[PDB]
Amino acid sequence: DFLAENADIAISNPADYKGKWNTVFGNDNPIHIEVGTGKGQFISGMAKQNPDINYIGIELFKSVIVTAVQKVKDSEAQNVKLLNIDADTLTDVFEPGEVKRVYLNFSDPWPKKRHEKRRLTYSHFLKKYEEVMGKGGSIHFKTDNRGLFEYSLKSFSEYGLLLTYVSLDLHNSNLEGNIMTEYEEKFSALGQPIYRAEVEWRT
Amino acid sequence: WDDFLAENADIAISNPADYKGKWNTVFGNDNPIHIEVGTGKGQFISGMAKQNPDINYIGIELFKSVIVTAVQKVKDSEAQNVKLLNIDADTLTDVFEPGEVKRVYLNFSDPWPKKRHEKRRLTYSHFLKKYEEVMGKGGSIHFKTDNRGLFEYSLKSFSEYGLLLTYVSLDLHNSNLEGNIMTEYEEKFSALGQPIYRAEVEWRT
Ligand SMILES: [K+]
Ligand SMILES: [K+]
Ligand SMILES: [K+]
Repeated sequence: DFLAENADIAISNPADYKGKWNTVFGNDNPIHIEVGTGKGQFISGMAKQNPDINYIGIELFKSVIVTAVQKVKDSEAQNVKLLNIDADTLTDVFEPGEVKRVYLNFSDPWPKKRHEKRRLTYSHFLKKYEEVMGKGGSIHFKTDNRGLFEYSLKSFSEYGLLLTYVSLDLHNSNLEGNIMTEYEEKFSALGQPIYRAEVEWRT
Repeated sequence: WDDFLAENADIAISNPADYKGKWNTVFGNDNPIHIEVGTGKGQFISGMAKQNPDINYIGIELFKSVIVTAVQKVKDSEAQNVKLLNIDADTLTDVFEPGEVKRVYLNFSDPWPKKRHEKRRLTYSHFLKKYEEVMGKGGSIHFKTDNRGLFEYSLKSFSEYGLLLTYVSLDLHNSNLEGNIMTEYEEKFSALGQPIYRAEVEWRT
């Protein structure tokens, strides 16, 4: 396997490092995660922009995480690890408070009511994010899907989160230094709007 | 004119403070009272009054020149469930008792883009408090705007205050919302391209 020869980037045993992720990276830098990494343009780009932040990207499909490891093998970035796990197993990999941020980019919308439970912004997953971040983290979410974003804002509110940032047209707003995904850098810059939100826990 | 409002004092209540806690006696019924801050020409409020006869409506508008037009719409379209007040949002606490108002409507409110004018926005914490002082914890705010900057600010301001977002549309004219009454200004956004944003926010009970 191609994943075995690059086992320094793609970790096959993440559960063994629960509470000890600072020993893997070798520093106490904040750990920011991404659920649904895909081909990895986002995670690799964020890695090069922020060398002093540790990134861990999770992806369900083996066939696509292969391209993500290649992008981290291209750019010398030593601050990115990739895991082939489900979002439900994040609590088996991280201790409460070990993660400082969760990134959700163009997550699967699942518009049908029966599949509300599958949306990465539904209460079940918001609970999993809390269980790995404690009360000191944040969720940075961006999508071009109107329905999912509308649902997400209501879901964040119902759960009791604080909306600290919201952009209803990201491209003609402040491009602080946001890295685009493969899908984002592919479709329109002056067409369909991209929505963005930053939510955190109240203290 | 000031002569027109004095002639039509049954619609344009000149002494609203006198009816504090007694607004049900003005309408002659115990139906819910819903208010609109910044009525303008009054198309929204007259349309809502026509659509919902079982709800009592009170529109407030500071600009005396434009409230005259709002009164004319109520005078012609004989609805008995609409009263209009020539006051500001700060005076709402002198006019209503806690729990007397069940809903606050905000339509295309002044954006006030500049940071130094944040406190003048109808969705700022001060006005949210004024709305709580007339609604208690059992009401809601129904807000519509085309201004991206104001909507974004409002969402964060509603969140900071601890309010619950129950409805949100980021393109109202292409949404499910049936029975949507449009303002004069809203009627041009149908096929211009630019989206109208809408939110319904309530208190946690
Ligand atoms: K994704
Ligand atoms: K909220
Ligand atoms: K208005």
